[PDB]
Amino acid sequence: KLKEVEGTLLQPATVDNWSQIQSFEAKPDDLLICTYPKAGTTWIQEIVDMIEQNGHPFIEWARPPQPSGVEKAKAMPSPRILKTHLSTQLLPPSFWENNCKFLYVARNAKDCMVSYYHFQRMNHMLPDPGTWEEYFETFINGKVVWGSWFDHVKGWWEMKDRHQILFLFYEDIKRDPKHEIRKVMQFMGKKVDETVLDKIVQETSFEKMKENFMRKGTVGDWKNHFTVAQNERFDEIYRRKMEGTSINFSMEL
Ligand SMILES: Nc1ncnc2c1ncn2[C@@H]1O[C@H](COP(=O)(O)O)[C@@H](OP(=O)(O)O)[C@H]1O
Repeated sequence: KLKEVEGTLLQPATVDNWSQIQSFEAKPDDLLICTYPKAGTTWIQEIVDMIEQNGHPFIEWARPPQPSGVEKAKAMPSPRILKTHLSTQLLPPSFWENNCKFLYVARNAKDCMVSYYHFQRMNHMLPDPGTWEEYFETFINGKVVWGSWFDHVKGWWEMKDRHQILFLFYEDIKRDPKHEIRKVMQFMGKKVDETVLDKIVQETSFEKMKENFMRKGTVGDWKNHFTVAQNERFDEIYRRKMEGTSINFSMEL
């Protein structure tokens, strides 16, 4: 079972808590970590946490009678670090009004499709994704929890021009983690200590975090999944959906 808000699939308890979620009061010093599912939430959260420490309430989460994500957030001392998978359309509007910091991480659509497929298989709280061939179409149509990859990324990319958004790419972090993590430290108003930065880079590698779903943690696993026929179909749909947007992704390391 899943419920919907404005046609976007969401966990039922989330939808039941929608009026509380939407009336959430943001604060100007909030830092909101925003990702489409599988674009790098676990990774970026670990990076932010290490930077804070140095060397988070899920706003839409609910599970009565336990405290909801917004109840937990309401009680958190500032500066609050929070997270969401909500699109710009569904985000509580107080975050826009308070000129909050947003840390957005994007990841290529093909690797997101693969990661989400395996996640739906291993996670009982997410629907059975069907065969790979079925899921391919499902994901392109956005019929997954938190909605379309395309709508998510386009919306957040558009907003970066008007709001305080540090817009990062998963593949850039994989390629040069020190370069990207330095940007997060600066965004968070931290004095960059090269020695602390170096520790964060080494401690947040896939290998370190995996030992302590962390599946493969690379770029380009999509090439192992997509047939050539699937790839040609995908590239055509992608061209149509992404037409006119200035965003570009890396597809391999
Ligand atoms: N330290 C790390 N470095 C690189 N990728 C990581 C990572 N920790 C988690 N990931 C990857 O990020 C994806 C999970 O994203 P989210 O946290 O948004 O659900 C998974 O991708 P794969 O399924 O491609 O391995 C996961 O393996």
